[PDB]
Amino acid sequence: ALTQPPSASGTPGQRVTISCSGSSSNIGSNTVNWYQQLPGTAPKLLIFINNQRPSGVPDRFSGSKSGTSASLAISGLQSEDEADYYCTTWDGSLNGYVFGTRTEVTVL
Amino acid sequence: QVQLQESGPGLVKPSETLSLTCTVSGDSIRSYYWSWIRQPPGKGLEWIGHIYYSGSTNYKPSLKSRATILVDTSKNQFSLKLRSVTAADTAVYYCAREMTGVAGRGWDHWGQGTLVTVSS
Amino acid sequence: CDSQWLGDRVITTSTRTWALPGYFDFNRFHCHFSPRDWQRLINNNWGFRPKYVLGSAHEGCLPPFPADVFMIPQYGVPFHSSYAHSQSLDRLMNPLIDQYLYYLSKTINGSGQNQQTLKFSVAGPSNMAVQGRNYIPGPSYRQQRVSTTVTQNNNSEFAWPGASSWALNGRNSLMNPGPAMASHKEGEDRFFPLSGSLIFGKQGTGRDNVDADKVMITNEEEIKTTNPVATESYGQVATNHQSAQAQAQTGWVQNQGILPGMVWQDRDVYLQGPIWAKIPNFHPSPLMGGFGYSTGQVSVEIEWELQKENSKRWNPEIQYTSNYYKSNNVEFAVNTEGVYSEPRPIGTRYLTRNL
Amino acid sequence: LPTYNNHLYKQISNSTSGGSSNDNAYFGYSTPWGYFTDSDYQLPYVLGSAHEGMIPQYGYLTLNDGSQAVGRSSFYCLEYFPPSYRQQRVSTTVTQNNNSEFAWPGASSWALNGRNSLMNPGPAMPLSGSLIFGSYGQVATNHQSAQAQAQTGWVQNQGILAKIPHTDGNFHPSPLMGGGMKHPPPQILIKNTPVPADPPTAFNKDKLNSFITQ
Amino acid sequence: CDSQWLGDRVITTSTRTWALPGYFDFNRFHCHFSPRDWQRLINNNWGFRPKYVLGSAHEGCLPPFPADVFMIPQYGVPFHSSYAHSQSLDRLMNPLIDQYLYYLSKTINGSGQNQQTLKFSVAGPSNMAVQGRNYIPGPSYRQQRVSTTVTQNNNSEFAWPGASSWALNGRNSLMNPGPAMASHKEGEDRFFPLSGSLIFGKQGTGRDNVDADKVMITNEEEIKTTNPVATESYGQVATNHQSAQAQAQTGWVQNQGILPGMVWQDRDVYLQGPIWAKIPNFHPSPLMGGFGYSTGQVSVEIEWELQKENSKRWNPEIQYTSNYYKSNNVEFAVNTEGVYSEPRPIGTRYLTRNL
Amino acid sequence: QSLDRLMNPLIDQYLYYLSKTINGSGQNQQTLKFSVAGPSNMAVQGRNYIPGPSYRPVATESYGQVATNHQSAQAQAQTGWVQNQGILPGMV
Amino acid sequence: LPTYNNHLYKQISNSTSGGSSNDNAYFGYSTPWGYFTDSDYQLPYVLGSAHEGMIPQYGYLTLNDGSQAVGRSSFYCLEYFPPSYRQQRVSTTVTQNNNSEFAWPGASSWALNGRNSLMNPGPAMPLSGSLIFGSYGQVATNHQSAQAQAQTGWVQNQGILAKIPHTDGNFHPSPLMGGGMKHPPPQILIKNTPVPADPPTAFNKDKLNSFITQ
Amino acid sequence: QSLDRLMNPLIDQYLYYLSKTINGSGQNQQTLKFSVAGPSNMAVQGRNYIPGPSYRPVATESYGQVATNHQSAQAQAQTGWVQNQGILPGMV
Repeated sequence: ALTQPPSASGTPGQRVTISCSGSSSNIGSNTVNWYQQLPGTAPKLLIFINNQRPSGVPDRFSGSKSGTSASLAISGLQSEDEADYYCTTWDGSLNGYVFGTRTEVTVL
Repeated sequence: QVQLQESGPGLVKPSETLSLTCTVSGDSIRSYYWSWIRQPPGKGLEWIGHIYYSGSTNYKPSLKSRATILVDTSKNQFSLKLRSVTAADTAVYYCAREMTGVAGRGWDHWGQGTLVTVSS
Repeated sequence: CDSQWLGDRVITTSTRTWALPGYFDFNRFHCHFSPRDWQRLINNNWGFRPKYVLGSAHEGCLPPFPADVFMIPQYGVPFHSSYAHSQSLDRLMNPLIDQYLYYLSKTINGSGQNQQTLKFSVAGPSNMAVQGRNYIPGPSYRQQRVSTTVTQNNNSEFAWPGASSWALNGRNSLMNPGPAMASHKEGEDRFFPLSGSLIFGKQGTGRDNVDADKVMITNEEEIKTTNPVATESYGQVATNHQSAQAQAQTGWVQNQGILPGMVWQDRDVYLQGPIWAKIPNFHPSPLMGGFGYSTGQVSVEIEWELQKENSKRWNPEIQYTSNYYKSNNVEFAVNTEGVYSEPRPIGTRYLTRNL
Repeated sequence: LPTYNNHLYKQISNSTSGGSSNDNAYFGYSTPWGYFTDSDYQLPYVLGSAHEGMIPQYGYLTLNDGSQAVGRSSFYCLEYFPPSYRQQRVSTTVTQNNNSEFAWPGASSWALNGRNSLMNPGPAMPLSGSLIFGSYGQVATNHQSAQAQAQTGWVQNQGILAKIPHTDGNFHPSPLMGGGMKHPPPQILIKNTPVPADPPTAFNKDKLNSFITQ
Repeated sequence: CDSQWLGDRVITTSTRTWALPGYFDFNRFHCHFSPRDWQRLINNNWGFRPKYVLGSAHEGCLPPFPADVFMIPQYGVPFHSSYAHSQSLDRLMNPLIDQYLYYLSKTINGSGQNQQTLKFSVAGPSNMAVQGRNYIPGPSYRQQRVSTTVTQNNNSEFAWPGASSWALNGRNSLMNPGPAMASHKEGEDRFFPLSGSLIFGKQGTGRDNVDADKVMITNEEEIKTTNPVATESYGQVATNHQSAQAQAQTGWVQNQGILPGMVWQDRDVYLQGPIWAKIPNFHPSPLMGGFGYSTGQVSVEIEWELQKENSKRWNPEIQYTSNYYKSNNVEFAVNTEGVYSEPRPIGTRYLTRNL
Repeated sequence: QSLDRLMNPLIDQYLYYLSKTINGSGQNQQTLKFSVAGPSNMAVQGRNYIPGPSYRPVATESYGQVATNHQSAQAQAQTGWVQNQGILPGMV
Repeated sequence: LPTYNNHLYKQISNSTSGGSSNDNAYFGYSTPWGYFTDSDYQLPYVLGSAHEGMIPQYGYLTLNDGSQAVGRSSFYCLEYFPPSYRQQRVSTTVTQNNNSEFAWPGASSWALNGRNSLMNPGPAMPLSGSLIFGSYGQVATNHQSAQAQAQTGWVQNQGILAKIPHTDGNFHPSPLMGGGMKHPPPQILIKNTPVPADPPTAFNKDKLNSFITQ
Repeated sequence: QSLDRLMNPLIDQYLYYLSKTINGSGQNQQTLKFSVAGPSNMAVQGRNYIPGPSYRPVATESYGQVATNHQSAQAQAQTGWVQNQGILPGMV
């Protein structure tokens, strides 16, 4: 798995940072990408290939990767952003995908 | 347009083989990897494995020898089969498509997912 | 436009409408064959054959759909095999019977000092690797192996640097497609030779830096029975002379030319593929496959000779079929906006023969 | 001419042989027939493999994967008819030979579809080179210059400068073990027509497994 | 034994060894055709035809595999269509044009009292179901619907009680297979008429009370375009007179006899199925399909007339093919024990025709 | 002869029919069992031809029964009587 | 004779009109042709449907599931050529008729593959009974006896006691709207051969979409 | 004319080649990219015929390079030099 904080939270408008970490053979090599899963439905793709993102996704969501740690960035937090978040990456050692533990976002 | 739908028996007796099929509609399965990812209720996600439209197959290492994935290009449908199931296998199984025709970089589209319960 | 099917002959008539702002090039198959006709061909027949800038596989050929109006570009034989061997070159033996020949089984009696010995054994069903064979697979010139699982691939720009090339008078030319070779080993689909196989673009594909899903990569896998794998070494050689002092030493054959006793299959032809090429030699068969303002109408007619399938095979063949599932639009037809498209590259090898 | 397989066609694989190993993997069938004539060469042609032969049994290999059959495999019911590549040098003087097992490791081979096949007898020119019964030169490797000496290197392999298999191409079709025809002498197949023993006295749909030895 | 494919005719020859402790029955197709020959027939042709207890579909017929020796049992025409329509009886219209006919669109101007009114509209592409048609689907005699997922069936023994049947002189005869009706609606592959479909045993299946995986259930889905579904009511009829005092009422048609203007497809034939039957009438074509101690050798030779495929269809057809996947053993071939087996029932309906 | 007896009394059919829908009494006993149509049970054999039309074959009786509904876990199988029957292919 | 679809074949379907009705779902193609001849009856025959017809456009329907296309569907490029069933009664005096909407609800309809189709005009004998321009009897239902009176019941439907579709069987093929042949008069197809506008001087690979009105 | 230049200089081939394998900026992540082989780049076009054998085509030079090993995330793609080349189908 990929060590990821259990939950992050903030009032609306504040920048929230989720960061997951892994081994060099894991996230250090290859790349990361972020899925957002609303309760009761399938996951949805926020950020992919570290810093890029899909057209449907809003501008505020942001991604980054540094060394063996990558981080998702949400600017201007909103109530719609309360959901579960996973970071996913390939793993050269396992020769497959690895999912980071889910992180919950709660608006205060 | 690509639409993914999983179908399979909602209930499976312990130590019986589990069987699921995913029928993609609207678009062909050609030139794209396809993967099963699993989620237990209220728990994180596991990646089962994926298959390439021509039949090349890759699995999660711990989960080999209990699992098999087939592809039928004629019916444009795509299958998972899992054996010796236990209560640990009760989960929601998703059918997803690998991104931009290349394996190893996320999943573009996602099936609705189906719940499978192992009980008697 | 139409087709007539008479016995061992086929008459393909193709009429198009053109506009000139020059030459005509009909050298691609889908000019002369509808998909149904092409299917009707490759499923029932073991072979066929018809009765300077063209051979460069350029654009400007008549459109596959007859209702397409197109633009004229500016100017600047044996039966093709359409079958897959049902036997592999190395397995031609009878599995039930020993050969009267012998091979060298043992050079030692075990661990110890001065264990030198010679033992021989019969070549038979037990060990089939060693049996003497009258024929050998054809030549090979190795291609680099690229994976469509990209994390697998090395993280370095090896696109031009690692590609097999031939240099002529100081200019370097990539080897494409090269000698006809099996695309990949059995069970390994995800890999593909760098310049080894023909790559067609899908309908509506961008000119540059397109992704993998926008192109169609053919594979020659059918010929893996008589032809070496394009990404593997043809075999090993002895590089020295053994002695009590020196161990045996071997080396990999990265390229191997013709030898007496080599048999091979040529590269396949496709509905999108070119038909003929002008010979400028050895084995003239072209490496890309096949055989060696104003406006108006243009028609073209070609007679094709066929070789019928005589097989006694009991079980049913692998046949080429149309996919059957609910989809947005019919393959090999027009979308709502009226664009014709060819979703899958189609080969010629389905029916089988003995080796 | 005995009766083989009790008048049965039976598939065989390396698995039926104990499982064997990768280069020795095979799949195919064993037939009741020993060796009408096949004058169209529609059957697998096993005569050019230098097998023995009492009348031997007939049987043929097809395509496989491991011990399993691919869907392209063929099955035939007979009833349904009416320049050098260097070899390692083995000396007959034992002590001159090295004290290590180089019989298979040092042998020159060619690989096809992931299977390694020893090169035997090979081209006409030695471990595997010659039948058994019961370099090419040097080349310039670089440019000479003031600084760089002229360098050379050995040439281990070099190319040109018994039924013939049916293929798009071949060169010098003469077989490597000597003897080469697109239409060799045809095969000739024979078996004893099975005569069943006394059937049961009430009808039964199963095929008859009871036969008179013969 | 062999088959000669000559032009528009086919000649089959089968030779079998027998033992007699009686009569000969060759009436099943796989006697005269090998799977490959059967494939070759059904993919390329729109029709074929040949050139008293036999018609009861009994056992004791010549073995499907020529090397089997069989005990002899004790004693006690138009082309058969082999295609699936590419159109359905209700879609024959042009989608782009209005009919000149009118239908009744509105019987009330809206909610209220004394709102009776009559409005008429053009039958056209917008509302397709209401257009006038010259032909109607064929007759139906409803079958009970059984599911292959057992949890979808109620916990009662309705196998004999719920089955459709006919009675002759005080004896009930189960209706089997019955009139030709589509097996199931689209999207439902797990339902089958209780007695409306032919069911074959897999190799080695036990005589009494076998599980559903031991048998092979044929489906008649191809003929749905022209025939009512076996498990659905043929339609609704007006059961009364409407009035200001009474609502219009309708009822379901469970059985339907021939009406002028019905068209239908007969039942398909299978590799395992019967060939001919003796006529003891209307449309004599039999319901199970087809056309209306000592030892020794038996050989039989049938001449078949063929009907070639004339279609101008552009896109490729559905064909019968052998899947290219690694299995433990080949389909339609013996296993290690020497047992010939037939994996699936092969119906002859792959090619299509306009309706 | 009679229309339903044209079979060989000595020989089975290679066809199958649905013998059992349940293992036995209880809850959740659904199963599917098939059996060979044979001389043991004549009535279930498949027949190529059916008796001719009837308008109330004996004129004082019903032609036969038909299924009136889709069975399911909730609903039992229900049949009804045919008083009149038009022509069908295979009638005599 | 105009120029349809700007010289294009174009897919049309149920959803292209908005769809949403299962009984009205369709799939097919629209052609540039209006209506060479088809003397082999190879194209879908659309004439017998009583359509209108200036020359109308040609288009046809094929198999569908909802608005999508099943594998068995067909596409044709034309360039590639050189007893009663009771009807509900409706009185023309509005008051006599029941004050409810029974136009679709009370119409006699037959179902084919889960699509209900109005029976129109229906057998020759009426809500849907006759063209619009711009019981059978009783039967004994039981056995009479001492205790059981004779019971009877009505007969709503009764069976027997333009191009003809190509099928294994039909009865009295005469079309139901009156007038029916297995080889009717052939269809006649016509279009204006497209004349393109001036092309770009530089070579282009895409097809030419620029044309002259005509 | 020279062997490699037999093409039409004005027109693209409809074949594709592998133009780029590392699309990313800085990280330079491994990606697959393809491009139409055309007058812009003539070195990469697929050719029907190849130059005849060479034993050290200029005899003072190497006939070309071939790939020595399988690339992998760990290993670089490595090419050797062809000093001598026998006959191959399509040589002239």
